[PDB]
Amino acid sequence: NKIFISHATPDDNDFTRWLALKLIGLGYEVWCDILFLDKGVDFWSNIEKVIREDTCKFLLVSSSYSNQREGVLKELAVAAKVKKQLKDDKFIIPLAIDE
Amino acid sequence: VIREDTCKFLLVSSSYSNQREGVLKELAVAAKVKKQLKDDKFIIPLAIDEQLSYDDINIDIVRLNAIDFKMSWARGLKDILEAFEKQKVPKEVADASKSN
Amino acid sequence: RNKIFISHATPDDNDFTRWLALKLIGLGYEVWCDILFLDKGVDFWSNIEK
Amino acid sequence: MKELIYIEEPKILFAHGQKCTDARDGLALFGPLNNLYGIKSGVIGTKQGLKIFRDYLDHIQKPIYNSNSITRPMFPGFEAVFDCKWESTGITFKEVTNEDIGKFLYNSSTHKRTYDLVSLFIDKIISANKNEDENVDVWFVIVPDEIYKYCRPNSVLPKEMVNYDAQFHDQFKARLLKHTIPTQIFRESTLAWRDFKNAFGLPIRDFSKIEGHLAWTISTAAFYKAGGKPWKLSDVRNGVCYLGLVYKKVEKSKNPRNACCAAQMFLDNGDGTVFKGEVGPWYNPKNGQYHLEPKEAKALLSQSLQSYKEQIGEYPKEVFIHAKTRFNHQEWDAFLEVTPKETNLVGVTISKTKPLKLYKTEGDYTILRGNAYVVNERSAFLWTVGYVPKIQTALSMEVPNPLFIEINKGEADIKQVLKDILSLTKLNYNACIFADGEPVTLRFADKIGEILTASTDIKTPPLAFKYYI
DNA sequence: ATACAACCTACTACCT
Ligand SMILES: [Mg+2]
Repeated sequence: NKIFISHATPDDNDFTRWLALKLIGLGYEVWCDILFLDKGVDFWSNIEKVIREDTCKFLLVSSSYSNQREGVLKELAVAAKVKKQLKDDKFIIPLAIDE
Repeated sequence: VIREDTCKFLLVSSSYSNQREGVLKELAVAAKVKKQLKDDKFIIPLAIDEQLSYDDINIDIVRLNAIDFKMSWARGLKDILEAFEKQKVPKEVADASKSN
Repeated sequence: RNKIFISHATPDDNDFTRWLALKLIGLGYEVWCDILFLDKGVDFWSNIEK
Repeated sequence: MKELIYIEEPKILFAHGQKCTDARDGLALFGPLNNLYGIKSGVIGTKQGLKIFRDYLDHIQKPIYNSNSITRPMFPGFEAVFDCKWESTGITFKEVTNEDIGKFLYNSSTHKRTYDLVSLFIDKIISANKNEDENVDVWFVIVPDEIYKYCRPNSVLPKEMVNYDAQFHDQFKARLLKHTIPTQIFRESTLAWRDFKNAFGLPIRDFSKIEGHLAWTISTAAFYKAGGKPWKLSDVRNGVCYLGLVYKKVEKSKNPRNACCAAQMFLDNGDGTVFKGEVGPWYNPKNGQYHLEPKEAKALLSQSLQSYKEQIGEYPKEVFIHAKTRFNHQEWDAFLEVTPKETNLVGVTISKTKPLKLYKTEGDYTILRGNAYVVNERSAFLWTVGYVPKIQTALSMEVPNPLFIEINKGEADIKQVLKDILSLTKLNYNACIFADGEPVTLRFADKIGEILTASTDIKTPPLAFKYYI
């Protein structure tokens, strides 16, 4: 029942923090990599497990920094595979934030 | 040896090796060397297991073009050699005495 | 900009695509096809987009 | 308390001039000597048989594993080993109707039934060979298990369901020798053992742990039948020709006869191993006597020497005649009247009747393979079956039996004879295994004899083994 | 034609 937000980590932090806190205040479970002050040993494996087993929506922060970022693209591919698995057409919802 | 010696990193992709801890550590080190070396085709996954679907490969592999060893090993080896000659992977003269 | 891109269903239109690509290469046209020019161990979607 | 002598395991030769002890491993790493381009297969049988064969052919290409890959090596697929195509797309089908099979299957006489079924298959084989424009390398005959069960010489047909040898396989292969067509006979239960179960709901034949071994054997036999050489001997000497003589009883005629067939092996100038037959089975009119007449012995040795001279250019320096029987004085004198002065004739008797068993004192395993017990300058025991350290298992089942090898006639070194026999045990092309017990010459002479004494109308049979094995 | 010893083949049955 989680909501995964994928973004460029140091560049799109303002909008990601704003949106994550707004969604949390509205009663949603949000999974974002900036909502964890201490990072565990297993990051990428845990990220893939979260995408495959927990999230129900995949919000992508589409900007210029996040267009061709390796981590964002890997999460996008895993989320596309998960969307194919769950037979849900609107699993991935991109957000255009960069002019 | 991964950092200073290898020019290609072949990874046997199977259900057993999909989530193995040591294999994942080697994959992370290989990815680091791949980013350092500016080599787009440093990591080559060889898909050998029919049980492991293409939708279940780990996050570090799901984006790469794999070599299909499921239907035929001879076709897979032909593809491996074709890629190696196409990418100018260093090699010596063929000699079965070393294998023996 | 010399490449010629051929899009197809990868495992179902292989015969016609290979025939047409080899023919077009025969008359000096540069052709890009995923069954003949897509490298192994590469990010194939990013490569196709580029 | 007596002593033993060890004989080193022979090495067979593979592609790129690479030597090995295991045929399967040598095939897996290096590959066959020949370069076949592909195998075009012709399938005969009901539609279910064709489906079974197609499914097995598709299954062959993918790697196949056994329970233990140390004792029994795995099969990496047909093309990965032999570097040639044997696919299901090259299949040519000649359908045999189930109604046609049942028309002849349920008959009072087993001779008539087996003749009718054999003729039903062979008519289609020859018609497709002559009147069809496609090329077929090997013909695969898928036989329903009823045909196998009810066509044996001593098989009885239940009363509720009611020349030439009364055996489907031997009569089938004997009546196809005029057209020189290599044939592989399969049973439907061999390639579809899962679908045939007993009253307890389990398969009659369990290939779950030996699937790769079955694949190895079938693929090696098919590759040999199509004209490929998988391996060859590496240590055999020059100028020596090995002969193997086997006698068989012929019940087709009113008067019993003992037909003697032979197998001949040697080395050509191109370093290739020439291994073939020696046929025109020289008969004996006396029942119970397994000794050749002087005229027939002269003809046999003259034909063998002439073949060797034609293939090489000069008469052999040494001739070894492996036989399960003991040569007598008259036959050996007849043999010596043909050989020149430069040719040394040695007659060796190989038997498996002597009951000597060696039990290891403090283990659950058996005596090592290659061990020998030289009785005297003309007699020894050889343990061709036993524990093989390479596969960590024994070829035998409970306790291996030894070969009592005796130099009956002529002068030769007994250790050299044992080495030659233990090297010959590696040349079985009918199977893909570690070395078997008997020498390949005697075994393949027996295989030739079991077919040449089935049908009488065989004037001049072929020499190649793909028409017999 | 009986007794024996020393060799011979044909035809199945079961294990992996
Ligand atoms: Mg055979």
